[PDB]
Amino acid sequence: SHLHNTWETYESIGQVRGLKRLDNYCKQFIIEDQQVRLDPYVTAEDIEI
DNA sequence: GCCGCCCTGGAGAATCCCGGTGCCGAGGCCGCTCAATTGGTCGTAGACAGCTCTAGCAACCGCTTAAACGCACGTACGCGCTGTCCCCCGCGTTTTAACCGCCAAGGGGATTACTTCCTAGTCTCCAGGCACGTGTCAGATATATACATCC
Repeated sequence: SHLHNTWETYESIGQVRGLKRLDNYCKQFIIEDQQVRLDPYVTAEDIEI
């Protein structure tokens, strides 16, 4: 019900359904966020949008 | 004497069934309407008969000879088993475009009716192209006869 949202960890999850969604979120968000943070070819407009 | 708790009865509301009435799919009925029917006439397609000549057919012959058949051997290939690895399938997740519903105007094309004229059918006459047969002629082929030569 979006009120029982839990702050979890990979070892705290174990093996449940939807772990591929967690892997996809981790890969996309973390990899692309640190890519746009660490790239020197990033303007101020891109980082603020 | 006063106050709180457990047991049981009749009235108010929800649901199933039936009857009256309105709406969707299909069939009977009516009206147009054009194509099938009927009746008559005539030309000709085809049936029938007749004669001639050639191919086929049943059953036999005889001869030749090459193909078919039988047999032995051998070995190459079909097939079965095993390994392996790789690639396709199943599944979960994310994207994306098919699908449906919308403009906005305009052209293409299917009908209905009408006009016109060019071109193809039809008829008559004629002539030349096609089919068949034959005389003749030049190229190809085989041998007759004369000259140089080896033993």
